Amino acid sequence: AEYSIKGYLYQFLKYLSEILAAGDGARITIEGAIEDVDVIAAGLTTAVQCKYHEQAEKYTLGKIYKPILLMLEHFSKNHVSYRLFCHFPGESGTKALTKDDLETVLSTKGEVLRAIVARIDTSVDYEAFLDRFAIEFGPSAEDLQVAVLASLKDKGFDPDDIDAVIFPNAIQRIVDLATRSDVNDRTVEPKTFLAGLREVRRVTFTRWTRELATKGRMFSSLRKSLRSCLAHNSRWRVFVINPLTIENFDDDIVRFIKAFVQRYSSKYLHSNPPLFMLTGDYDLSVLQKRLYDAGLRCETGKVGGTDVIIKELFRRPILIRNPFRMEFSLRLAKRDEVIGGPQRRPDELFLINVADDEWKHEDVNVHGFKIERLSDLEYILQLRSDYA
Amino acid sequence: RLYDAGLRCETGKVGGTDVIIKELFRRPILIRNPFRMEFSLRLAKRDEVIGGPQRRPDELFLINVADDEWKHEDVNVHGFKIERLSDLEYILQLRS
Amino acid sequence: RLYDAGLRCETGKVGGTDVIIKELFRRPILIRNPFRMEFSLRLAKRDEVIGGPQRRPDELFLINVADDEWKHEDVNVHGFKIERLSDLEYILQLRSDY
Amino acid sequence: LIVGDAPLMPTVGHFALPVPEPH
Amino acid sequence: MPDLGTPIGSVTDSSPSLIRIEISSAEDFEKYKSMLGVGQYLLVASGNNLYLLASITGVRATHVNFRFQIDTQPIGTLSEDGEFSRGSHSLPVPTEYAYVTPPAVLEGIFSHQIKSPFALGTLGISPDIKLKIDGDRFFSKHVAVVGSTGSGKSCAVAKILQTA
Amino acid sequence: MPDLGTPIGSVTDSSPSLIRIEISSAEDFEKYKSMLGVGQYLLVASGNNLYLLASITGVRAT
Ligand SMILES: Nc1ncnc2c1ncn2[C@@H]1O[C@H](COP(=O)(O)OP(=O)(O)OP(=O)(O)O)[C@@H](O)[C@H]1O
Ligand SMILES: [Mg+2]
Repeated sequence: AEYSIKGYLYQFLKYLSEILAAGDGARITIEGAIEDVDVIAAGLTTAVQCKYHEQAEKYTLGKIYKPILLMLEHFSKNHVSYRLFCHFPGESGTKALTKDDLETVLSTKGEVLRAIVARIDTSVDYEAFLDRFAIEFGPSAEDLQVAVLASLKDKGFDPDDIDAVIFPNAIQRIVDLATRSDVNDRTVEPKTFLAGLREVRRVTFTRWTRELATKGRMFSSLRKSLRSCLAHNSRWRVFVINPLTIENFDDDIVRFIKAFVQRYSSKYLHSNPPLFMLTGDYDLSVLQKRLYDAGLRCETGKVGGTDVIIKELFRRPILIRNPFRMEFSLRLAKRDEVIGGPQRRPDELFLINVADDEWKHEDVNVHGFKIERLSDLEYILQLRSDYA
Repeated sequence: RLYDAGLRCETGKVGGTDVIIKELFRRPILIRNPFRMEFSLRLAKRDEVIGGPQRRPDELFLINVADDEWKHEDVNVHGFKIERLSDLEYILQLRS
Repeated sequence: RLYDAGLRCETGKVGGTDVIIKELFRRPILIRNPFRMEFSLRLAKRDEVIGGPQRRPDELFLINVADDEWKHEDVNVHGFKIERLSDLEYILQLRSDY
Repeated sequence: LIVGDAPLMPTVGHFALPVPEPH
Repeated sequence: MPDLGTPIGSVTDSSPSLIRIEISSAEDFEKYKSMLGVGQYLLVASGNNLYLLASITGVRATHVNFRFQIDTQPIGTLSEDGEFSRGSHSLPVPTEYAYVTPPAVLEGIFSHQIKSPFALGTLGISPDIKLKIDGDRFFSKHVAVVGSTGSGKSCAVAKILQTA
Repeated sequence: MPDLGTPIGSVTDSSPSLIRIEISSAEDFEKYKSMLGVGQYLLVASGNNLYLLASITGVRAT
């Protein structure tokens, strides 16, 4: 239930700090954590587990009660090296408590504390925990991240670009290869990252990146970048989406579409309805009916409902001023069925969790994102005031 | 084939395999100048149309069918038996 | 049934059973553009209508009735005998075919 | 709007704030 | 920022100085007549996510059905978040909608962009609201008060000095 | 000298002092609204290989 997210993050930043001050021909390998459930047990069974606590002026046994204790349940349950991270003023050193300290801590006067320790099994090789466990005194998150980016500027980059597009990206690759279910090489080559991160152009909205401290300033840059694009009445915009990674998708796809068409496809000066495309094996008919229930119509480009005709899918609709009547408001299809291309190219293409597409080209703008909840994308497009 | 010929049709479906009465019977958009029209005919099968319309029809034509549920005393029913379709065009004034 | 077919009628009654001549022989509202008409026909039963109008009818068609109280020397009277309604359609030019 | 002998022709333009800001 | 409701009318003619609006229903005019007087303000749309404040300077009503005309002058711009800027560059194309300014918007504008508040009374359409002019610049310089007999000049001066 | 692209509109009246231009599409105007304000400049043709600079003094939309 704990999951110690911030500690789990601390050693990722440690790893990137290790790669930071490193010479050529140096390699480092990460080892995942047991929070992932994989019988394959890939990674040499070299998992690591950590926890993080702060606000203690000088080291004592009393201050650090619960952490070490809570580790032992894991042992009783079943190369899993337990470790602890913390920073306290005047304490800069790594230690290993010997036998008498373990026997000191074994007994606990706090009763509800031992209430669960009763869960512990008797068969414990006491000194294994001690020799395996190690305590680390390193700088707290604040200054460590401060120096992280302060030095990341040292290589030579644009001062602002690093905040919103680079620093969130690397930690993502790190923790990805950390806990990826299927196997691959942990070995990391330093110089090649510089080659990859330079060319990579994407923004990442995910569970780990939000916890990062800089988050809160990556939102607004993206919000202010798209303002010039979304202040036009007549434009041709395209969307592609992959619904595997997204959470709670079947219940949130509809509200998003309604909110978008309410503001961007609801008047006489809006003469080019948008297009939505999905990749996979999704069933559209249900979505079509659920939207009709709300009061909207769609163009699917099917005369007889076997295959697609491109010319009908890219036609212009009828409009009437007084009273307003709109033939259709949005376009829907599946990417596999659409074969060919439009007579006129997109002005803006959006790709959500898609790696590449055939319509990319020099004139088109290609925004890219990695999303886990759709509520995040609305704030980017100015359909709500506050983020999650 | 009708789409290739040039015409557009209304069938009543909203994406699925079932037919909806309110969408089947509805008024089209029109523009006087230049002339534009949304659809010119409404097509279907009898078995799928489960129900009846809001406004009864003025004329019901039947070609080789005996009786239908939409027959009423206040509705004009015209019933025929023909062997070729070219015969009906003459009746309906499309040829001489 | 006429209402279901889409037509409105003037019957000449105000709540009660009795019938009022002045409220059955009155002029309707008319709006020229767009065209609207308050009502298109009158209805009644003969026995209930006791009295007469101030302006006498021009034409009094009688279909299968011998004599009435509204016949006069200065009114045009046409009496017929029919067996089914469709014959009157021909007589009065609604449908050409007999 | 700049007008006078210096400009090629009368023109209008938009400033950009200076660095450091004067105070 | 808030929801604005239903629009009252659409634009018919535009120019960098004058904007003209037309209503065609009597019920709507009768519904909003309290807020369509001279001196009041309207919101006009100039593209997605941007608004233009204008001041009413003329109303007319003619039947031969009903026509209602309103004339305005641009003052400045207001975005979605709430920022307000003097200087109207843009021109709103015809077919655009016009809405009636809700009081909360003006309350906020006065709250955030006046350095030294000084209440000079109450707003016209809504008595609850208060009108905060800049006190620092009023007293620093001169003033003039003019009015005809029976209009309440002396009580007004009295109120000003009393709060002073 | 360099390619100028597609034009906004055509002339509909002329004189030694005044010149009047006419646009007919909403998309084009909405596309070039940033460049069609008062005090800005336009190029008009006269014969072949000769251009005329003009300054805007008024705009109207109906
Ligand atoms: N705020 C008010 N609202 C309504 N009535 C008022 C108000 N203040 C004062 N009155 C009443 O109306 C009069 C307001 O005008 P007052 O005579 O005070 O100034 P004035 O008309 O400018 O005087 P004069 O014209 O003689 O110089 C007062 O005499 C009082 O009876
Ligand atoms: Mg006085």
